[PDB]
Amino acid sequence: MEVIELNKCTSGQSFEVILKPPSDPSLEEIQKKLEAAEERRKYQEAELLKHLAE
Amino acid sequence: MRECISIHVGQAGVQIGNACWELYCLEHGIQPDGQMPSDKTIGGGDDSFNTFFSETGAGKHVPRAVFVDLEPTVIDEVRTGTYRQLFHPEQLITGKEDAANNYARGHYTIGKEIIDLVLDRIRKLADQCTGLQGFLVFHSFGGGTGSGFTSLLMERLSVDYGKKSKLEFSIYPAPQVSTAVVEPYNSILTTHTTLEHSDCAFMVDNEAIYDICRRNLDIERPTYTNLNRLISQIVSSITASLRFDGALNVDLTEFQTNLVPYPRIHFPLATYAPVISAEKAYHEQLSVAEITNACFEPANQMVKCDPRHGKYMACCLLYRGDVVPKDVNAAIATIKTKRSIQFVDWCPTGFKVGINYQPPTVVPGGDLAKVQRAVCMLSNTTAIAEAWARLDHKFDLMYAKRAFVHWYVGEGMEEGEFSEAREDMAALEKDYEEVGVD
Amino acid sequence: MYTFVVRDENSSVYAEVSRLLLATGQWKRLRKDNPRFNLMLGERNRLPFGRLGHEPGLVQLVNYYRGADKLCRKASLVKLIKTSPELSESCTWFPESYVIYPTNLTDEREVFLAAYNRRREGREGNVWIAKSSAGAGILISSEASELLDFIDEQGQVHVIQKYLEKPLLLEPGHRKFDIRSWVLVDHLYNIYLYREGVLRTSSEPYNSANFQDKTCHLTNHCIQKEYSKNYGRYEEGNEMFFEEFNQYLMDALNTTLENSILLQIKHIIRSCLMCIEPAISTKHLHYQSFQLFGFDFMVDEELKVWLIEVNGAPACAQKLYAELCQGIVDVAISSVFPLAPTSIFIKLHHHH
Amino acid sequence: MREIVHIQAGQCGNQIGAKFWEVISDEHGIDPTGSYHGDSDLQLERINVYYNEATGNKYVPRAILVDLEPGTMDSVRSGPFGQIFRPDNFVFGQSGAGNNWAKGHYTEGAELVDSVLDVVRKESESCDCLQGFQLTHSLGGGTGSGMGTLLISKIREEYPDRIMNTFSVMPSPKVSDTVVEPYNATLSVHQLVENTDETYCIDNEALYDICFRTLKLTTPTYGDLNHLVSATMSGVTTCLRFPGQLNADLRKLAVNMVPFPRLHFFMPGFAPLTSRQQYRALTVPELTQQMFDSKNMMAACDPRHGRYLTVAAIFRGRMSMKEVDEQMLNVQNKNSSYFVEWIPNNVKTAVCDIPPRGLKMSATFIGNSTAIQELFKRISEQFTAMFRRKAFLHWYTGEGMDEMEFTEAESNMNDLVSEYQQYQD
Ligand SMILES: Nc1nc2c(ncn2[C@@H]2O[C@H](COP(=O)(O)OP(=O)(O)OP(=O)(O)O)[C@@H](O)[C@H]2O)c(=O)[nH]1
Ligand SMILES: Nc1ncnc2c1ncn2[C@@H]1O[C@H](COP(=O)(O)OP(=O)(O)CP(=O)(O)O)[C@@H](O)[C@H]1O
Ligand SMILES: Nc1nc2c(ncn2[C@@H]2O[C@H](COP(=O)(O)OP(=O)(O)O)[C@@H](O)[C@H]2O)c(=O)[nH]1
Ligand SMILES: CC1=NN(c2ccccc2)C(=O)C1
Ligand SMILES: CC1=NN(c2ccccc2)C(=O)C1
Ligand SMILES: [Ca+2]
Ligand SMILES: [Ca+2]
Ligand SMILES: [Ca+2]
Ligand SMILES: [Mg+2]
Ligand SMILES: [Mg+2]
Ligand SMILES: [Mg+2]
Repeated sequence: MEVIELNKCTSGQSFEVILKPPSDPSLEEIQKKLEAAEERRKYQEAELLKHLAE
Repeated sequence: MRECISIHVGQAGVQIGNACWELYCLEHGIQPDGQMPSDKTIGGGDDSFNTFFSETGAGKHVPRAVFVDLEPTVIDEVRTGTYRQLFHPEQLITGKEDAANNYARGHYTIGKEIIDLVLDRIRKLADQCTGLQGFLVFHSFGGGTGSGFTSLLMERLSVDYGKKSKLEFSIYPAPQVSTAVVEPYNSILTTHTTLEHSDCAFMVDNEAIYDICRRNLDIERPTYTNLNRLISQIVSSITASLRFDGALNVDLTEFQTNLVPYPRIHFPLATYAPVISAEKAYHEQLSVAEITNACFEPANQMVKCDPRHGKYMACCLLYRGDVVPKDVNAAIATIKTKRSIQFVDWCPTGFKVGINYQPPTVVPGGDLAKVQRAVCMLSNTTAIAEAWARLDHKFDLMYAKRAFVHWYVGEGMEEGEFSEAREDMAALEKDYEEVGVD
Repeated sequence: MYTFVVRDENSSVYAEVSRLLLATGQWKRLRKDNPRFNLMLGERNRLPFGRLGHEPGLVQLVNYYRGADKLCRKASLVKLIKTSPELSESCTWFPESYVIYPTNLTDEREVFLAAYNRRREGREGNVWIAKSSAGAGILISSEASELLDFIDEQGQVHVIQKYLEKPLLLEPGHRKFDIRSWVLVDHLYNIYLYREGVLRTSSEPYNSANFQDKTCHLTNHCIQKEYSKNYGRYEEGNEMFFEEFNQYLMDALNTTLENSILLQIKHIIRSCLMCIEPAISTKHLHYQSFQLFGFDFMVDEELKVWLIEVNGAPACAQKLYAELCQGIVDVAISSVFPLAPTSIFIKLHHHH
Repeated sequence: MREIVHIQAGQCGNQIGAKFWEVISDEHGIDPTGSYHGDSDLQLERINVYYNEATGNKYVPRAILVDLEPGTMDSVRSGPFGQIFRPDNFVFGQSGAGNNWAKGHYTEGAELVDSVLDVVRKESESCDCLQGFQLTHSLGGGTGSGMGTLLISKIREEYPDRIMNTFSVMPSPKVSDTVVEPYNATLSVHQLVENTDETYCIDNEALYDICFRTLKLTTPTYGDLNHLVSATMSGVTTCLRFPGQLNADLRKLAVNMVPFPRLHFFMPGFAPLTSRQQYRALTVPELTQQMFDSKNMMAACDPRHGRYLTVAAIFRGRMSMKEVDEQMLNVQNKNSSYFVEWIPNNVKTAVCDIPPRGLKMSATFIGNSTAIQELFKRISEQFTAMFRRKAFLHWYTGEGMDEMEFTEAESNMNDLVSEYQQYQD
């Protein structure tokens, strides 16, 4: 039961008590996924319009 | 002094944050019109509460927060509620139609058209900060926005604020208060794209907050108001170290330093007590050994699970009220000889204790009674892995039939991102088992 | 209309309980993978404990205690006893045991050799037995070299404990035997002992000069029915129930099963379960637990009761399946999910 | 402001939608002149979903009445709530559809479709943020069925990202206007499988058997049937018209209710259905047993024959939201063998404080069950009985259709039944 690093101040205090010792995607790549998604929506919506056209 | 910006994404994120900033103004003595009589330094200053609030020349204490939702109904409540004079219109951003509980709609379709706007507003707040610490992101796993637009925002925040810290307050989906079905999908999708960008996330299970509203507060059908007022009480205990004087959890960097040894395992567990009903005739005040001893009862866990069959990696005790260090140590010693607290062999078996003498402020006319001493324990347990299993099992049962996969695929997303993210969760559960079990 | 599930098709005990539940007409069985249930009859290994207690409006009960394997594993128990203060290393009713890991993988190889060398140094008995949880695989020998070598030829955790050289012998027959008590622990952690017990005896005369022929030493019901030649001579199926055995203790020894043995069995059971209670209890948990155990006991010539192992998935006697299973429903299930005596159990009070 | 554009076409579509607006206008407190006279603010909270705000605080339903003959709409304009509608939203011809799907979809209806789509554009442009379109009509006639499907095919082309719900009344020989009702149904069902996000099936036999047997009505009439549909339509639109925790739009609801793009045909139910013992307050357990009872469902399908993919129940009236969670979570855990165990938590419940006009409490049932295939099987049988002999085809071939297109509509509906089948096992 050891208390270490006891810091006291006006509105409280803090400390540590030890009981036992120890035994990214860039911006170019994020624009491609968003635009790649925007293209599959354009594609699908294009098929829908080509289907309604027939 | 270093500032902390708050970001609320989705209905859950917005409402929760709205109850938080109500509690903050009561804890710091900030009036609805923004005035803070106790603040003698007018127009500026580097006090401990200024990390969340700014100051105008007219003495208005304004939060450093942002509310983002793709539908205006929830944010209009803030634009006209009791605390409408706090925020200015820049900080409130609203689309016109939501993501219909669809992640693909919040990340790609809709979010793409608003992402730049939110960053520009977050930028304006960073321009006031002399030393921005990072951001606290409130959001739900279930909503299409809190799950979809949040991950996209997180991905961008890591690009424009690389060295800054980003914590999370995530609402984990519980079917008892939710009428949605495709929530298991959003959760696993938002966690796969946000994992590498979040430094520490605190999960709150609507199922856990719900029961505490029925068992302790005697509320037969808890509403979002009841749930939010309680959630903000925990949010306050976890963020008071940034808004008051002290030395424990003084800046966002210390949250990972103290609670997160390994990067991917950044999901602490929150335990709070006491939770007393105001409607009660009158309650006998619990001792320090009693509320502390309650931090090991599942009934007071923000996520339901059994830590007795997991291993600990860290453990913080944030006391508030009439608590002296002597009593904390004694209560701790008594808990070790009776409880099963197994740490990992590559970590010391210890506790970090912080004490704040101001007792928990209770909202006038609220559900919670005023207590003389409350405590909130944060502890990184491999027992919290139970939450990922339940959610993964639901993901599999649905994905095995491709149920609902067309709504997502119909917004541009690829089906591979389903198995690509599911494979990642299968690895996350694999990391918890390497550290906890023998 | 209560609902339950069956995930263990091999459990003879809970295949009978499942039949009784359906016989009452107020229980409805579901697919082994249906989540909306009140009672789960799960599997032995890797029982998904983490998914219980999360279905809205469903009170859920399982037939196992998460973590009870500490008491039901050969090595796990020897460790629990020596490391748990409630039992201490000087435990009086547990034979001096040692956890021994093979040399191909802590290990008590040295601590064992220190005790083995002091017995041989005082002209004392030194017959040890080797055994592991990976057995149908037992070796009895008075040589420490044969034991440790027999363990190196295996690849799992073995335990070497003192072999009782002076066990009580029934008559006529001069034969070894063991006792099997069935303990049922409900959700409130009330320890119920089945008034009825079984004695699994050996039909071969005990010979203290031959440990190779492991038939007169191991009283397992599967070793007597395969290697023994006097099966069913003295008692049917080498099973003597408390009525006849208690009748034997009064004629030959002038005592009663209750006083000379049952008082100790009623004590060892309380000790093992109250010890691990702070770890496996489901008092304030979101779901509920309950489990049936099988305590195996040894009885020496001095009328002392020893604890061998504790079975987690124990079978029951053919003549006691009906009575014990009905009791399981009355106390373990119906108490949680009531329906629309003279208890067959002996409740062992204690301080929670 | 999430506006919904309502279209009602054909005799049935108008007579039902007419009572529909007559029902919800009463709940929101709007008299036949568009004047509000309610005593609660919840009535005006989400009032702009179906009503536009005109000058003088007038509320004008956002509906478009469509038909190829004048009769059905002359009665609406001069009927109960006739004046409430917008005088310009009356788009009608003079020739009629002759109960012929080809006349509403290819010839007569094609001549008028443009002027209707122009009115739709006036209501859509002024919509701050359009939710989607809901169409009321019958599938066994000419205009509503024929021109209705055409009007859906042209609404998706101009609004490919807006939601489309239909209240489609299925024909029944027991309540039959003409013998060609199987043909007109089979052709529309394929149009609904393709261009509708949600279709509520309202079988006339169920509506008739619900009036005759349960409501003890000796001689049912079309009006009596339309009373039920009115109460039901009101029930399913509660989430979109009143506030509360349940904030929903058509897409948000469609996402949670439709697991597969083609299996979006819902069978609704309502409770209570009491005959004139009519004032006896019905207990919560009584509403939940009937609401889940086949006799109280309007698709004429036995749910115990199929399996539920998703099921939603909405209650109204001041009751116990705690006991509500109890009785619902009771029927589930007592008849779970009919729910698919691969869609977690498919059964959900909502509570609304405002009850229908003259009811302590009600309960609507929105089920997405594979048992709906029984409805498409009866149609396909009646279709094949005639098409095999090419009976009555001359009404259609004379309008420009080929026999090939009939064989296609047949095959398309038989696939639908096959798709529903593999999910039932
Ligand atoms: N604790 C708590 N949970 C909430 C609250 N509001 C919503 N939720 C939960 O959030 C989930 C629904 O997602 P939301 O966050 O509301 O949806 P969203 O973020 O607006 O995203 P979209 O609806 O797709 O635009 C459900 O599981 C709700 O239980 C709240 O105020 N408090
Ligand atoms: N220390 C000891 N002293 C005397 N006999 C012992 C002993 N350890 C084991 N035995 C004998 O071995 C038998 C128990 O074997 P063990 O329990 O190790 O195998 P097992 O677990 O497969 C049988 P069970 O079905 O009871 O679990 C008993 O009948 C007993 O006679
Ligand atoms: N419930 C109900 N069904 C109707 C009504 N009028 C017609 N139907 C049904 O609709 C079919 C005829 O469609 P109809 O209304 O004539 O379509 P229209 O040609 O476009 O006007 C028949 O099968 C009837 O069963 C009505 O008022 N109520
Ligand atoms: C009109 C609609 N109502 N709903 C709906 C669904 C579930 C509950 C309540 C309402 C739709 O999906 C479309
Ligand atoms: C009332 C509501 N019920 N539901 C719903 C959704 C999915 C399954 C079951 C029900 C809503 O979305 C609103
Ligand atoms: Ca200041
Ligand atoms: Ca980062
Ligand atoms: Ca013409
Ligand atoms: Mg939303
Ligand atoms: Mg064994
Ligand atoms: Mg007609």
